[PDB]
Amino acid sequence: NLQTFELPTEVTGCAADISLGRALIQAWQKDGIFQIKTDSEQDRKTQEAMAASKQFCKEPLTFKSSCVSDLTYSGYVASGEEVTAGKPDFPEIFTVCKDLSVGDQRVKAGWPCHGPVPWPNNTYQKSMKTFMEELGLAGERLLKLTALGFELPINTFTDLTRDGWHHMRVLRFPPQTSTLSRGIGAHTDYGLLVIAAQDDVGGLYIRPPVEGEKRNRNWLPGESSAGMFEHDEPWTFVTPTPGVWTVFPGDILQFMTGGQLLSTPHKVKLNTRERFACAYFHEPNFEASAYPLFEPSANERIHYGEHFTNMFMRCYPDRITTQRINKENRLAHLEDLKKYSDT
Ligand SMILES: O=C(O)CCC(=O)C(=O)O
Ligand SMILES: [Mn+2]
Ligand SMILES: [Mn+2]
Repeated sequence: NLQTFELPTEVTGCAADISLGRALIQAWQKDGIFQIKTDSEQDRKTQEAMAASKQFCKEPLTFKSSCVSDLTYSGYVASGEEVTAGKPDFPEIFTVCKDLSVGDQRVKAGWPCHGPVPWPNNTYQKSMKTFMEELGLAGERLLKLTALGFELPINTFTDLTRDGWHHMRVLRFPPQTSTLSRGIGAHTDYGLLVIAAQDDVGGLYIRPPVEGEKRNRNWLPGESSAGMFEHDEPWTFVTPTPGVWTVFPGDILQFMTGGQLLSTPHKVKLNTRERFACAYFHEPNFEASAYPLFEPSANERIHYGEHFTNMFMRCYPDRITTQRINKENRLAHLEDLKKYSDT
C-alpha cells in the first residue's frame, strides 16, 4: 500500500534526482510516509541489530539497568518510564547517541549530553554502529533529495547535519498482557528526519495528512501533538515488509518547511507477541539552528542542542545524566557556545 523508492547511491542534483525528490515530497504529503528499498547488506545489518536487541533484552534487569551514563542519555530505559500524553508507555528502550570518548574535546569540556555509550558488550556495539552508519548514508541521500525537490540548494539540510546528532531508539514492545494494547500513544517525533525499521511482527500506525485538519506545532510549549487524533481515523498500519525501511518527517522538518511537510503522527499497538523495532533520527549538529526556509523575515529558530537537552531532561528528570547536568550547570555551556556567532 505504501509507496516504495530506490535511492541512488549518490545524489548529484541532476534533473532525475530533482524529480525523485519531488516524488518523495508528494508521497509524504499524501501518505505521511514511504518505503525505501534496502540492499542485502543494509538488510543484513538491520536484522543483526534486531537480534542483538533481542539477546540484550533477555539479560537480567539488574544488568540492563546498569547500562547508563551520567554524561550521555545513551543507554537503557526500562518500560513504564516514558510517558506520552500523561499515560506511561510500554516498550523498553536502548538509546544510542553519538559515541564520544572522554578524550573528545566536547566531553572534556562537559557539554551536556556528550559522552560514551554505556554499551552492554562489544558485539551489540558493533551491530548498532554498522547499522547506524548505513542509516546515516540514507539520511544524507534523503536530505539532499528533499532539498532538491523543494528547488533549494542541494546542501540546504546537509549543511546542518554535518557531524549531526544522529541517534536511535532500539525498542522492544512486550506482548499484550491485558485488555490494554496502547504500546505508545499518538505523538510526533521531535527531530528532523525519521528512518524506521521493524521485525515481522507488526504494530506501528501512522497518520497521513488530512485535508482541513489542524495540526499543532509540537516544538512550541503550548501546542503539544501528544495524544491528538489517537481514536479517529485515518491510521495507516505500517505493514512489516522485507527489504525496506520507512521514512517520515519530524517536527524540525515541519518547522523548516513551514508546514509544507507535517511531522507524521504515529503510535504503536502491542501485538500478541513481543515486537522489535528501531527508530533512527537523522539530526542537525548539536550546535546548529533550524530556521524557516520559506519565510525569510521570520526570526524564530530551533537551536538543536538546546532542543534535545531540554527534551531529554524533561523525559528523564531523575536519570543520573539529568542530575549531573543540574549539579554542574552544564546548560551554561549551551549559552556560552552561541556567544560570538552570527544569528
Ligand atoms: O518505530 C516504532 O516502533 C515507534 C517508536 C517511536 O514512535 C518513538 O521512539 O518515538
Ligand atoms: Mn516516535
Ligand atoms: Mn522522550
